[PDB]
Amino acid sequence: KGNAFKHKRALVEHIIQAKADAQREKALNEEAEARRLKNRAARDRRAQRVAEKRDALLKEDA
Amino acid sequence: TRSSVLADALNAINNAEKTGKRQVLIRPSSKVIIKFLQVMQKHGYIGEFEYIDDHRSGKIVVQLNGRLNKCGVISPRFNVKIGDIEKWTANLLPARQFGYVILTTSAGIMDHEEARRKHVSGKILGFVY
Amino acid sequence: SAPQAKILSQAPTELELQVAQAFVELENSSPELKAELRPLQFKSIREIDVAGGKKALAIFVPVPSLAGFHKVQTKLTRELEKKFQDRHVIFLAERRILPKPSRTSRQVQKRPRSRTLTAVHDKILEDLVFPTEIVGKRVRYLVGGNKIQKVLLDSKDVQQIDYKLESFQAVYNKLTGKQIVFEIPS
Amino acid sequence: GRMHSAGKGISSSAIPYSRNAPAWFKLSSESVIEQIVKYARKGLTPSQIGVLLRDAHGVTQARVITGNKIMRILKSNGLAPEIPEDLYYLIKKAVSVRKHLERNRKDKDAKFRLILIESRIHRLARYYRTVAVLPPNWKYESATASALVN
Amino acid sequence: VLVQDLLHPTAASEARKHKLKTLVQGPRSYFLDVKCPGCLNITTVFSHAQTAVTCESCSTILCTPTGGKAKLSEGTSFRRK
RNA sequence: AACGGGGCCUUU
Ligand SMILES: [Mg+2]
Ligand SMILES: [Mg+2]
Ligand SMILES: [Mg+2]
Ligand SMILES: [Mg+2]
Ligand SMILES: [Mg+2]
Ligand SMILES: [Zn+2]
Repeated sequence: KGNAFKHKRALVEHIIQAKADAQREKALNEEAEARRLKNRAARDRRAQRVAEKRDALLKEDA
Repeated sequence: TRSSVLADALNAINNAEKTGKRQVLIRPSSKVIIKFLQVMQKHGYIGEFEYIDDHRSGKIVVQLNGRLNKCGVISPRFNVKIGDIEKWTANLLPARQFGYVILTTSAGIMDHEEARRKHVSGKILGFVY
Repeated sequence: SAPQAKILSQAPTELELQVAQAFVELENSSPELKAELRPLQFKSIREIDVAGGKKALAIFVPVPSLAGFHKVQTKLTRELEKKFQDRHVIFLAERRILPKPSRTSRQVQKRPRSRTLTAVHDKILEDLVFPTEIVGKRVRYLVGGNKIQKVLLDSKDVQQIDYKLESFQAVYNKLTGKQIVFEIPS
Repeated sequence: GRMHSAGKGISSSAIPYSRNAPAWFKLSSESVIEQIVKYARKGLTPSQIGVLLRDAHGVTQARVITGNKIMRILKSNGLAPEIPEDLYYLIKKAVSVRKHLERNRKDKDAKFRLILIESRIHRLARYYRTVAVLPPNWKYESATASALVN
Repeated sequence: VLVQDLLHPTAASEARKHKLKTLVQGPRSYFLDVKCPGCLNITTVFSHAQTAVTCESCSTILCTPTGGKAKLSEGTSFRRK
């Protein structure tokens, strides 16, 4: 109603392209949201590498 | 806002020693203050200075021996050709005999004569006499 | 598992090992002086001449372990200094120093401020004194141009270093080539 | 001196000379952070977190004894807010100065004071945009701002 | 007042000066250690208290905040370190 | 001996 779209085609070609936008950034906040729990895990698996042999070496040296 | 930090220093130096005081409190402390203060003290125009450590940029205390007419600064720090040091030195120095135009070369801080022997040059900084 | 040659690392040497076997004797007394002293080990050791009637003993450390080396420290240096006399015991840090890049040193990997030369030297004079947190500092620029960094030590419980000031002064000279003087509040 | 007023006043906080300690503390830094996020998950601004920590819990500074600084702590724990409290309180104020201005449009001082607060907001946001903490679009706007508080 | 010692000034004049005006700016604030009227548990309270600090359980009032050092309440103890 | 130019070592 603000005369945004010349004809019916330019309205769908905008709608289509619009969905192709927010679903292009839904997949960026999927893939770039995945490496965050990769490095809250792979980085906190290294917290049980360094802390489970220090737990042991306090006990394992008697 | 405080924009030179060096000129704020050489003023306080120049001020008190022209009012008769022997000692001056400088702040903050640039490493460029220090290198200037060096060439000053080593050429006699000032005494010995002691850096002070804050957890800030730090202060200085300079002992004044008298005998210093003016320490000063050229802002902006011009680019200076080599042949154009002669036309600076003739300008602000009291006589061709003594006095020091102190530049900043790529070799680092020095006076105009020390520059002349090395055959270097750079931006201008200040003066001492 | 060999207790005697594990605790160090390169191969050698007869003095570095001698100081190691001294920890071993301190590793058996009481239950808690063993397993707590157990994990704390050290890298190599230097011995440099002090102008007094003694010498300085520098114990380098991998520096995660200054966390626990500090927890004992004075406990050891009220002991290891009885073990070895005519010698002064210090606990240092082997922390690396990355130089200042221009051209002959090139192409990135940054330079965090710890690992910086000047910032590192200020952490050696923090670890030469280890107790007695410094309450202030300053630096004299000479009339010959040279420097004396005047380290202003605390007062409360300074007696542990109250003598070795030469040995701290001699350490920083055999490292940095520039000098030191200490002092107190009057 | 002052940016938007006449005063030159220097009233401030003067931090001691120590890079470690005080000795009397003995409070085990990991216990401190828990108390920080105990307050933060309860939604207290890092400015006012160190207000209670320094007072009630006897922390000279979070800078030392935690190794890290409060909002730079909250950030590492994922409690980092949307906009910094710098802008936030600036907006939080300007909004109320406009709401009060909607009832009084012959109150010209607030109209003039509005321009001061708003200019600060845009200058802060430009900085925050420059150093990337804010999305390069952003751009605080009047009638969408009462959402940034509520 | 012509030549003097800036490096080694007296603490008689330096301690009546301004917090920022000492040769190295010092904090003029301290830290108490406090109890209740009836309780042994020791609170660590800052000399100038903007918050009104509680001693934990039984919700007490240790100090009411002021434009300056907190105004403590009636009676309780303090130790300056 | 005043000064100038070119390289080593010092955690580079
Ligand atoms: Mg369209
Ligand atoms: Mg001012
Ligand atoms: Mg103005
Ligand atoms: Mg203005
Ligand atoms: Mg400040
Ligand atoms: Zn209570």
